[PDB]
Amino acid sequence: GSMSNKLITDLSRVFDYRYVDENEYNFKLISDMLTDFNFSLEYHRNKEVFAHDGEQIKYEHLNVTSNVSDFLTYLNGRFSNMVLGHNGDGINEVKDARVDNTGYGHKTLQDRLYHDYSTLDVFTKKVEKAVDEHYKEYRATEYRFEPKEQEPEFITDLSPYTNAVMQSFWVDPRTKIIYMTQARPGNHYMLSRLKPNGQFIDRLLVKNGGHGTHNAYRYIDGELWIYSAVLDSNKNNKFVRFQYRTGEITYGNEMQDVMPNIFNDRYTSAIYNPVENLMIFRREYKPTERQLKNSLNFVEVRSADDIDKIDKVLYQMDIPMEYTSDTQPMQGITYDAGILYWYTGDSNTANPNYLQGFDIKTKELLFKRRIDIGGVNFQEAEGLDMYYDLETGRKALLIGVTIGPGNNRHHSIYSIGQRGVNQFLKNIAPQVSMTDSGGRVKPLPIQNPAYLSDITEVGHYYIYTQDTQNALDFPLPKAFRDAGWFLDVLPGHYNGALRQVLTRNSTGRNMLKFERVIDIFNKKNNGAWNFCPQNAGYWEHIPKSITKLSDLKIVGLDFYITTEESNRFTDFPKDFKGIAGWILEVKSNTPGNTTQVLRRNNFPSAHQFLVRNFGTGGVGKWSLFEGKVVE
Amino acid sequence: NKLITDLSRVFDYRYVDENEYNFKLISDMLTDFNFSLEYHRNKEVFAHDGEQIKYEHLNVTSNVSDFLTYLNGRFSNMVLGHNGDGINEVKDARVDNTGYGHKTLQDRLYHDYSTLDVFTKKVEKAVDEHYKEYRATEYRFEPKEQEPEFITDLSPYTNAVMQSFWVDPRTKIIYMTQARPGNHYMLSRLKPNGQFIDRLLVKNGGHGTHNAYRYIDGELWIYSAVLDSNKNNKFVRFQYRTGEITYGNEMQDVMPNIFNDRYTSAIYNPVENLMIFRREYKPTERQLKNSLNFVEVRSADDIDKGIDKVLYQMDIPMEYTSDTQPMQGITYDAGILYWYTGDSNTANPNYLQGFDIKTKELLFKRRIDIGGVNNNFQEAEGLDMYYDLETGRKALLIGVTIGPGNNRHHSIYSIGQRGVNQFLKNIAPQVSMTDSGGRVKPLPIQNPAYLSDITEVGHYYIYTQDTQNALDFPLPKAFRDAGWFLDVLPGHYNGALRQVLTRNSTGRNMLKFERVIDIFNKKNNGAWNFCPQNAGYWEHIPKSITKLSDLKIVGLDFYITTEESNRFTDFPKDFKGIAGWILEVKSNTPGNTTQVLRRNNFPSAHQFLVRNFGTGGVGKWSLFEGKVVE
Amino acid sequence: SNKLITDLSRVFDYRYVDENEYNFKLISDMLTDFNFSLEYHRNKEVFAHDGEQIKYEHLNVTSNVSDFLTYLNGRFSNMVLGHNGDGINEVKDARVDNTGYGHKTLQDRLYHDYSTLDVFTKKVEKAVDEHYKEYRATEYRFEPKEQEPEFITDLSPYTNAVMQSFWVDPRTKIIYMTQARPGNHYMLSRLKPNGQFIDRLLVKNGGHGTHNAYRYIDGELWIYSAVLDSNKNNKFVRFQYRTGEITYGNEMQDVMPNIFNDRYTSAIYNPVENLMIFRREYKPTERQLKNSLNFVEVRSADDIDKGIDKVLYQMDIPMEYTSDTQPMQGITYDAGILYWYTGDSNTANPNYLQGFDIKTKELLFKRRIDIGGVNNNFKGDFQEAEGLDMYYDLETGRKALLIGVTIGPGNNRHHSIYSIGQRGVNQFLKNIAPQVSMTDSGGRVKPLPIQNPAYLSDITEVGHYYIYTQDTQNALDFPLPKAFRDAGWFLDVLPGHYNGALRQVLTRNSTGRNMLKFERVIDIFNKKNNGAWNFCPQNAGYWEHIPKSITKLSDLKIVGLDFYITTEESNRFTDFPKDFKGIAGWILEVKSNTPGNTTQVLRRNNFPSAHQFLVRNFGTGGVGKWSLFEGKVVE
Ligand SMILES: [Fe+3]
Repeated sequence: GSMSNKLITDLSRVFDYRYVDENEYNFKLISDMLTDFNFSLEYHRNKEVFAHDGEQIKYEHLNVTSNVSDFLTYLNGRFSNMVLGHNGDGINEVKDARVDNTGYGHKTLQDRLYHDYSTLDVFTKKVEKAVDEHYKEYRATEYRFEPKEQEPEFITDLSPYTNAVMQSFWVDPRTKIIYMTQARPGNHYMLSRLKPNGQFIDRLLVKNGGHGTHNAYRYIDGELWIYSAVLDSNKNNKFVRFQYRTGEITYGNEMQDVMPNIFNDRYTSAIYNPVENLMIFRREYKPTERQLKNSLNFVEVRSADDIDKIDKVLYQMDIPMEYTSDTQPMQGITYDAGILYWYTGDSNTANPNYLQGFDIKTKELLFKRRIDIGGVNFQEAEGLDMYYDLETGRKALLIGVTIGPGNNRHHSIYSIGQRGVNQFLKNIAPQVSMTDSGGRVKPLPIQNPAYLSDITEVGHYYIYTQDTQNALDFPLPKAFRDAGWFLDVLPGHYNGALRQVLTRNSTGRNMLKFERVIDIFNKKNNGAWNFCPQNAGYWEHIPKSITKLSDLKIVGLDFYITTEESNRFTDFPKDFKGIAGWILEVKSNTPGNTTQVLRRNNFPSAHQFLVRNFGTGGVGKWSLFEGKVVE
Repeated sequence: NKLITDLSRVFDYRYVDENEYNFKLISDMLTDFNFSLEYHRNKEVFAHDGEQIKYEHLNVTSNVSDFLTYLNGRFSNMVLGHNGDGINEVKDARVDNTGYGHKTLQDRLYHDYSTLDVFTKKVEKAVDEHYKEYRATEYRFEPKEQEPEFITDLSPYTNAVMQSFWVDPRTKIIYMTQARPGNHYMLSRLKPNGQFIDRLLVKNGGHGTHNAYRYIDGELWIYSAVLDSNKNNKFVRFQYRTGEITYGNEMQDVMPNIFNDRYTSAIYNPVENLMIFRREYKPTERQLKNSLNFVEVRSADDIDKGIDKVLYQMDIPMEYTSDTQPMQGITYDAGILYWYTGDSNTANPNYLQGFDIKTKELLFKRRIDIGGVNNNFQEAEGLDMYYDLETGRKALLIGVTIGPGNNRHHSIYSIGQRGVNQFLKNIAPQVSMTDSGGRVKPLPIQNPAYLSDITEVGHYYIYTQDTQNALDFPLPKAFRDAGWFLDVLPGHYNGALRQVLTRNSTGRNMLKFERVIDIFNKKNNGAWNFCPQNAGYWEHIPKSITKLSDLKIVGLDFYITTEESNRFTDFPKDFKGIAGWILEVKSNTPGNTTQVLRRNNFPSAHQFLVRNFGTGGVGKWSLFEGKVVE
Repeated sequence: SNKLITDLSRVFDYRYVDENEYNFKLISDMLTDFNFSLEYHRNKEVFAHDGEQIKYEHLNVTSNVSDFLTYLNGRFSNMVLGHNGDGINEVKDARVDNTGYGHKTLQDRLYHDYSTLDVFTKKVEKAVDEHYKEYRATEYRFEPKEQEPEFITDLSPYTNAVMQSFWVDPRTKIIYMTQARPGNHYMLSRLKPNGQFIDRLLVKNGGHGTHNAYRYIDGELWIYSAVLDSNKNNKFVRFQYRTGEITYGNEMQDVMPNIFNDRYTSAIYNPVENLMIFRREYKPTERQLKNSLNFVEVRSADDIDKGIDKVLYQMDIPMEYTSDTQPMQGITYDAGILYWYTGDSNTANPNYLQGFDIKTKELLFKRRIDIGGVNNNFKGDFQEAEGLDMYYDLETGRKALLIGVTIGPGNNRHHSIYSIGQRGVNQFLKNIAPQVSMTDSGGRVKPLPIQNPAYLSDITEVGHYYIYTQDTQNALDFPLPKAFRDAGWFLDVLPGHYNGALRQVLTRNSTGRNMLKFERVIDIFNKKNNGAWNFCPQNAGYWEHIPKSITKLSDLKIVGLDFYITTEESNRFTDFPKDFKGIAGWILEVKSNTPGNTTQVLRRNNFPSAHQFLVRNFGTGGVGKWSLFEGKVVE
């Protein structure tokens, strides 16, 4: 009927006879295709009649290139002309040939041929020169990459929720997520993931991972892998690898050793180059070597495909001093097209930060350049990265900076890129806004949320009545949830505290306002809602389910109690029920206690107000205060 | 990439996944080797050198190149052997420009011509290659593989799915449609950052699936499908205006005798001056053709002249207008009809297809998944072909209405030529509360009648003189002696906003008021809420006020001096001109106010007077007096 | 040799995984071997083929390469060539071109060959020139006569006045703008490339500041300005930027005074050609009826440095470009062209951009500039003032014509830069600094400019900030005394007005205590004008303790900030009602009064007993006495 030579690429999800039968079928098809390729090559070489046309065959002799068919046609034509061609009047035919195409009569055939060839040779060389010059100009405009000369351009800020200097950063060319490291006090390092505008996404604490100076980030068949330098239970060095996940990770079965036998004799860290599929290693020489080699750090270039199994150092180079302390310690490392980029060094403050370039094969210093920024008109180094654009193949040298003293630590990425790379990186994600791009309220991330504290991105939001019903952390009990609210999520501090402001969407009722601090990393640390009184001249009613005034404990939130409603309250002053309207005031006290005031809404009669304190201190009695009517 | 040779020793997800991966890689490698061998056989120019080709005749083996050299050399020697004594001028001509002496004139001419022919072909090859590289870098346009890039959000004040959008290349205004109940559609105009400008309700317009937008001698025209009074299909044109429009004298019929036999809508291509029509088959026609829609390509000039001539026509197969894959977007560019389909839910992906309009063939079908960073499910919503006025560069715009159910947020994504997306993203920066330099934004009106007319979010400042005319100010005119900071904040998706007024005071308290406004109807505007804040300053009652009953703002205290107390006609009769007092204004029912006058006594006994007044009547003052203690 | 296993194990065993591993490795090796074999066949194999496998077909001949070679060799032998005369056979043979075509004559063959190559090379040359012309038009097109101006940024000085001029520093990206002031002064404000205010200089008796020449000399920026002396005489000078105030005298250097001080003289500096372009006025004695008011001189900046008087090119500006309805607003120069921007704000007539060829004096173009669009809501009819500038990019040498605008009216006055640039210039200028944000780009709190600041009023840029406990300790303008400084605070700096009043909001970072909130207005140009902090009460139900170091209730003066006093604590207050110490818990309320005075209420935290509250007023009015109010216990 038909027979498809196409392989089964969608397999059975269960190990069956069918799963085996699909694999055998594929291997049978592949075996036949391979046997056919082997037969085809042999047949091409030995039997195929018209393996090629003669036009596909080069014929070259003494600086002349033609093809076999055209040269055969040429030879046959030379024969045919000698047989068929008329014998001319020699001299007169030669005399006629002295006249060039413009009609100019040269003195000799050789003069004419010389003039013709020279005219075309000079012309074609002039066209070739213009081609090379236009191409050189085009390539310089588009692909110029000079880290020794170009001024770094600001790309973005990086906003982790950790107050520490940045060790390293890596921009994922596929997802555009930024992976950054920050050392933590207990020989741990924090690995934060950010959006390309620097906005925090999530994080991973690498427990006993050391300082996190740098990691190698490698994609393997659409899956991302992180190659990290760590420490075990005994604080001994280990070069391991693992896939990202949020939360925590420690040396054990959760991560894979690479080649422990050759790397764990020293501190071993690495960076991955996707262009050449190389894995560049930065290994610390043992303390005893620092006195003899005068080189505190060394770099070894190895292959990634070869790192998946075999041991082979392609090129090795010692990092001289002063490129590793005291006034110039290592702050950044990257690699591109046979050049090792090295960023030094501390600074705070006096001494400038330097970017160096070394030829990894010759070990020579190619350039040393001062790196300084003046756009926030001191500044300290924080990592290097080599960005390779997935769509265009274009590149940029990324320079990470951490600016300010201690508390005021802010991080930024600067770049030296090829044409359009910096503009692309700066504009992947617009900077964080309180609204959408058009100035409208941002959408909520959850429908009828269990926790309002789950809204962790700053912004102006709106919560409808039905979306407040499930809230477990709402400022008002469920009996009061009859309205829509404006929600403002504002920045807090550098470690995860944010502010949240709720305002009731009321035109004919007062705009109730509450504010709190939330800890986005632990809701148990969330602050209580602060009621901020504001009033438009409207009354506030008590929900009908409430029969005790003692249930009303929000400080500064008044209620109106009509004459009829006053009968419903079991804790209402006994001899003051069903006679007048009252304003209930709820005032401050100690934790577990409340102060309440009921003030009469009297018109011709004497003013009366009743005060009580109640809670853990006991159920206090009401005390009456009465005034004297005057004119 | 590389074949996985170390497989999982446990039959699980990774085993099946990497087993499938290997077979996909093997399939590609087999196809590549077959292509290489076929290309070697049929197309490679210089598949071989002649020295690799055996020439064997009488048990003597040579190669093709050396035998060709031998034959050519024989020929020339034969010519020299039958040339008499030659011609010296011809002998001289055997020497080429380098000084190399060839055997015959023919050998010299051959060599010269070949040298120049090979050289000029080498220059031509470099020209074509440099130009191909340049054109690929600058003008690559591949909707089948390029990843859509976020351009902007669209922010209408209509909470409905977007039907269509069009980016005006001259003004940069975005024209978007949203279907409304009652068979109307709303046409909203937005800034290129999505900010709402104004809108037009197209009464009995239908769903507003798409309009054709065309400039005719500097005048913008909108070609729409609309309904008449009898609910009959009318293909029309009209120019934009705000408010409302309906079928009649305000709309011009466009070839009614040709299009009004069915539902007809259009899109306009400015490059080829084509109007592309999407038309419906009637229920009876649908089963026979297995198609709901058909597309007609016509000249816009022919439309202007009223001449009926279908240049190219194509039926859309039902699978592209189905329950699972309904039409969500349509556009056209350089002989290709782009068709966007998708469902709102069910984990079925949305698709972008491209059809060759001339041959009717499907060129590509691709899943459109905005699995990016600006997204962190998708509801497909329109296509547009943006054509840059300055450069002629283009982009395929993809509209998305995202969000789980309600409320809807809209965004434009793009597949563009070099620099187009960067340009579109940055025409207008995203909305800010300040100007670009962090300063207060300018007010849209000087001495405004209504503060509610300030409808764009932002931080503003109103000078004393610009508060004088306000008809909706939180304080009466007697109190308008200061500048105020005005903050206009987002409210909800439908048009409610918040407004906050704060008095610019250094030596007086910073009075603060807040309200909700309805930007579409000021009658729905909320009352101003006073938010008390105090720096320790007193607040004076304007001299023009002689009744304490005029002071009704809750929480706003006033100080009354001994002399001032005499002026108030409603001051407790026996308490005038004897002391200073603090007037407190407290909460009550609507139409009523509570007031407290507390004495500013120093050595004498404290006194305070309370009253309630308004619709409940003019309540009497009640005195409360304390006992001096140590 | 090894073959693929096609009969696999029927159980997911170790044998199954191995057989699959073996096959994949064997497939990979076979494909590598096939690819090596094909590459070797193409490039190195000697006798890759026999000539019989290679097709030779031409017209009525169908053959293979080997048989055709045999045929040609055979033709050699049986060919009978005549002894046709001296050079006869050689000339005849030369008539055959490289394709094997036999021309009738040597001249015909040479004509054909030359013409073929001449036509071909001219075709290649035409494509080269066309590709280059297209490339240059795409990259370097600069047409102020037709290109549409693009919005770059707003400019945000702290001065309410029309902008006279602006200059974008290509090295620092700082924008230098001038605004005329009453009293014949001009304000020179420096801004970030997003328009954010940095600092300013008041050029006392500087005149209008119509335009300055900005020039770098050995890494030093110099400003060449028209200024006036004490006698209101015109002085052409230079000075380096400083903040504050400057006036004619020792701080300003005269620039060829004997040449330029006979009239009003202002300049612009072109860095490409190192030219100083002068705009000068004709004096009334030099003018007849409708004569021109202004003239422009082109001079070398080297000649200016050396004090050499040499006008390279001069041109009078026709009166129609310096009129009541078309007065001068902007001036710039580029590549032999003088750009002139005219406009009258209140007459509703249009604004124009003109280009003049400075050498020939001819008008090249006149176009209406209407920048009313999506970026200005679309306030085109309100274009109030304008300036021009030529931006020259340091990195690329690319350029842009910058068009400055002020859109009015009066108080609603706002400034913007629009541009007509070469490819990528506008995108570059728009994105040097992102527009001002309340947060960093990732939505986090912005860093503070000072550690443990003396004044919070020194934080003058809008934004959300955080101050740690230790950084509040030495604040001289904090809303609470030092005894209360035990917490971190959120600080919000908000815009105020156009002249420099900003708002500051402080909120206590409290989860288990109330979030104390204070707000004030600051004058960023004079802290003596700073307002007092307003306390905004908000309460989560927590009590507030009086620091143990405080023993006077009279020290607690913040209005609306309540404190709780325990029975034990009530004994330490020297101003507590004498007969009410150590008997109960109390809530202290602090209420409004006149400046210099405070009202305090002590309300008892009684449970079964009668409620009591005590009121007092104290301060400049005297130390008022406490008054007791007692209630009656009811059921
Ligand atoms: Fe071959």
